[PDB]
Amino acid sequence: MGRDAQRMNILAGRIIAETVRSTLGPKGMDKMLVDDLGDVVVTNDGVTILREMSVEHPAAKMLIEVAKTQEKEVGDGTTTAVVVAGELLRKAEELLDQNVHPTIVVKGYQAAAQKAQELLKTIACEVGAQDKEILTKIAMTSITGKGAEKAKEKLAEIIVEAVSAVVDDEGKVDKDLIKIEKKSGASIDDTELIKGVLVDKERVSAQMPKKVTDAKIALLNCAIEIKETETDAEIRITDPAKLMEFIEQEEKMLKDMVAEIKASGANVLFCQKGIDDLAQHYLAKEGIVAARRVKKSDMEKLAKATGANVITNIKDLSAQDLGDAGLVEERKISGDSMIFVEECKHPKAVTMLIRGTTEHVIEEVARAVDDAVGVVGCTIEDGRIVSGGGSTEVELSMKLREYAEGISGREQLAVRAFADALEVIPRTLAENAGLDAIEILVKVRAAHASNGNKCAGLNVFTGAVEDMCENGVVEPLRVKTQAIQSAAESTEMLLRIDDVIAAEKLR
Amino acid sequence: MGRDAQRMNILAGRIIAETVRSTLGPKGMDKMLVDDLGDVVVTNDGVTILREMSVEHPAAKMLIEVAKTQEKEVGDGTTTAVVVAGELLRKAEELLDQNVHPTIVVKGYQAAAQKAQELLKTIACEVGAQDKEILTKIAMTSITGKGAEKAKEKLAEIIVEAVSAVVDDEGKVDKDLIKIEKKSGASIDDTELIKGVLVDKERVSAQMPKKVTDAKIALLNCAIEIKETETDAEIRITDPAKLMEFIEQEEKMLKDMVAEIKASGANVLFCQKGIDDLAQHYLAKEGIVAARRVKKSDMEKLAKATGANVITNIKDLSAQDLGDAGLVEERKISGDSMIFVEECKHPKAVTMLIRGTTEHVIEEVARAVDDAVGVVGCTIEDGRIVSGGGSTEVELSMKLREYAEGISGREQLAVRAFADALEVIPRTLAENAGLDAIEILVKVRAAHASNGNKCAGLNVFTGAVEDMCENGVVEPLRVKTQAIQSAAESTEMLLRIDDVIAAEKLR
Ligand SMILES: Nc1ncnc2c1ncn2[C@@H]1O[C@H](COP(=O)(O)OP(=O)(O)OP(=O)(O)O)[C@@H](O)[C@H]1O
Ligand SMILES: Nc1ncnc2c1ncn2[C@@H]1O[C@H](COP(=O)(O)OP(=O)(O)OP(=O)(O)O)[C@@H](O)[C@H]1O
Repeated sequence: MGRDAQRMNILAGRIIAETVRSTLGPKGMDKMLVDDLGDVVVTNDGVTILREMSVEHPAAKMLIEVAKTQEKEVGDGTTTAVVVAGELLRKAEELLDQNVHPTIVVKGYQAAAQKAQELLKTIACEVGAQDKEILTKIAMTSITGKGAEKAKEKLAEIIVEAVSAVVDDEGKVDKDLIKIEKKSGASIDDTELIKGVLVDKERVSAQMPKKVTDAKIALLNCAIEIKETETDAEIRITDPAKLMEFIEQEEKMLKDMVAEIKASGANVLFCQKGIDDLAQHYLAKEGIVAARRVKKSDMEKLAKATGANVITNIKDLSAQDLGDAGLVEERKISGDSMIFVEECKHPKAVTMLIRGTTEHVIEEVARAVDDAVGVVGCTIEDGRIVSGGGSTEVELSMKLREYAEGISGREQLAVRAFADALEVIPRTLAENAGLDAIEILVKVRAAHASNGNKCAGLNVFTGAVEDMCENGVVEPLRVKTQAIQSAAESTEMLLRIDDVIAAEKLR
Repeated sequence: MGRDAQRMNILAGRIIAETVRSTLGPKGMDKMLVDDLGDVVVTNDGVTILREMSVEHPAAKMLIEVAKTQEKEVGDGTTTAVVVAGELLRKAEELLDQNVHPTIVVKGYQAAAQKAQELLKTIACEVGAQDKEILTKIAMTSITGKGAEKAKEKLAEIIVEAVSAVVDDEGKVDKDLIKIEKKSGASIDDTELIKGVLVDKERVSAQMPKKVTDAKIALLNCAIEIKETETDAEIRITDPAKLMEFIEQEEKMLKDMVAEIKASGANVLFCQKGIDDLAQHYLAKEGIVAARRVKKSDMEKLAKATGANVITNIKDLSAQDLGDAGLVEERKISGDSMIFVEECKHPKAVTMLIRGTTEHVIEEVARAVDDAVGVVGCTIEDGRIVSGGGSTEVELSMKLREYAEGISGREQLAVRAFADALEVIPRTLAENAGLDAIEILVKVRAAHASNGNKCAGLNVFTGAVEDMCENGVVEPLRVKTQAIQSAAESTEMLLRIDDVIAAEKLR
């Protein structure tokens, strides 16, 4: 009973752990996912694989739940954490044949995790905020498995210039709002960096100007038209010449309503609903930008950038509830028509537009930008950049072997197993090639046996061995520490189960 | 085809390799062997196990043939060699999963064997011929799995005093003739060391003396009686009074024949055949020892000890074909009657008699004496006594790990595997106990990580760890080097087979 239900839980986890094994290197194979209706999709990363997966077995759920909590942190060390956890489980499964029972292995892993975390903090350097040439290599190496055939130089010079705006001034809080729009076009790969406001909404009546200098943005909500809500106090009619007079008065009231806004100092009208065609001419004889259908996601970016308040009615508008803009234009680019408002006041956030050919290419960039800025915000606030490319694990493996010699007991085999399991990263990064096999792992192991030589690792774009800091791979340390912590926490939630029962009571 | 016939040859060898695994330690279990007729025997060693074994499979024959050639050398490193070979095969079977094919492993083993042989010659000391207290510990530790409940002190003081006779004078050639007789008795365990000649033959006529001082041994073969062979030249008869006269003359000729031997200087008569009862009185009136039925194995020890020649006839005896003795006696000890001739001339060989209770105890000593002198003759001629008890393998394992770091390539995994396979001796010597398990191997591994500390090993008569040279375990180095050579030669005769065919032609 103790050994029957224990091996099944490990066998059920090793199947889902080795699924994202091939999707780890920069030049690895993709995954084809089909559905019952007939939706064939292609996924190259490992985050989407863990979501759309048959979680019918209880063992194939806790690991995914743990990985989802770690992916929402930095979003980079998700697949490697699952690979390390699977390697640890496979290494610990063989150690159960000596009849020692799972207990000392957990203590050994807990003792080795602290040593690894202490050693990782001593193999890094100090990166200040006055650098610039160092902050671009991390952005260049962040886009490898997504699509290096078009994103390797153009997408590495516009992210650093866009993020470095409020992070260098305040190195603590830099929570921005970055929105990526999924739209196609006709070009190969075009990247636009809008330094203003982007509105994704067209019109139907092209009878309004689209070039106003130093215009002012005025945010107006509802309660503007004649009928939009309801009225509890009902009215009555007496003479037929009174209703027509009231209608004419309510129609002419719009003239003075627009004149008041013009005299207050505003030339841009942003309404939540739609603007009637009869209210356009009144906005054309005065030079006021007419717009309609403003999404809340696009409207919330106007109060913190231009500087204006909202009006719940129509008679609550004065002079302090106005903003300031630069140039509002409506160009037809990439098929659809979008509104560009340039020169605001406080350039906090930024907008990035990607134009490709079909429809699956732009989406491929949608999962690449969010994973490219996340490695930047954790760089200025920290600065403990280590040597990426599978060099930290090999360096820690040479130290754990000599550190485990100072202790005596059955806990040394656990530390040795944890140290040997760290060599799975170079084996997976070299399996995608053909001229690597196993000689690369032997050559990179005896190279770090001297005094120095630490930045050397492995690159799949050459074949030989060289330094990683001189090429352009500078993976941070947080993405490794969080991955190691997740792997050490997930490997203990399965060995401490042993038996499994069932019940008919909810919760 | 290449991987189908290869795994079967290893699986057929691993079954016969792990059979003598339990029969290695001093306090291990025995083996019960049955036959078709119904012969149930008990064997504690591993040499007899390899002989009486079903060799119906071709893989289970070459290893036995190789072990038989090594057992005839010193007769001590036979079971351990098979254990090391099986461990090497089991370790190399797992390495074939990476698809490297057997080739570099053989080169790695050949490179590691030379390094091990060079390191073994540097961890020994110098033992001269003037020692005495050191030469008894090797004889005491040679009898452990045979029967330490009666052989641990009495059998450790009579072997050194018997071997040290012609070895200290000539330290090169010491080929002697040691014969062990299998006879029972009534005592618990008695050991007699005869410093002369022992004859295992009784009589039927107890009418001859058995106490003659400074007697002389005269070796006489056949051609003594009246009729023993044949005659081609036939004779005839003429008068009846002639045949009786010839018979009387031939009968009286024996009187002068014995008188001539008495005048020549001889009192002991050793004949190959039997002596008639009528020829006894003629040997009683002169004081001559009468004996009959002398085996060739007991007769060949008279020409090199007493110093006498043989006579093919009867008239070829003069005075130079005589020997010299001391005291010839015929005592009835342990049931049977044996002849003891003490005080010879050149005490070259020696005779050892073991008296037990039943019939299987004495035989248990028969397989213990030959394995106790063989470790002595190789001690004076060599003198490279190392620390026994499973301490040389652990010492070489710590050196091979650091020696394999100086090379690069796929040959390092073979050296590492060969080094890790050497740790099977302490695991087998500690498996027979209960309070050992695996902690002993971990404790004896980190103890040799300092500068000195080399004589420490493992003893099954205490439980803790201490030095082996101070207890009484001094296993020589030749029994280890020959075992390592046999294990390295036997592991290459199976991996170089791959495919196997058949034919109908003899040879
Ligand atoms: N040129 C390179 N040389 C060495 N290693 C590289 C190189 N490019 C990328 N890598 C490695 O690839 C890894 C990233 O792989 P990829 O972006 O394909 O998926 P991932 O981001 O690991 O997926 P997840 O975020 O789900 O873990 C990094 O950890 C990095 O070490
Ligand atoms: N007190 C002891 N402490 C440690 N090791 C011991 C002790 N006594 C014996 N041994 C080990 O036991 C081994 C001998 O075992 P045993 O005599 O039972 O069979 P064997 O002679 O090895 O059989 P074979 O001659 O077929 O190999 C020696 O190699 C020695 O190292």
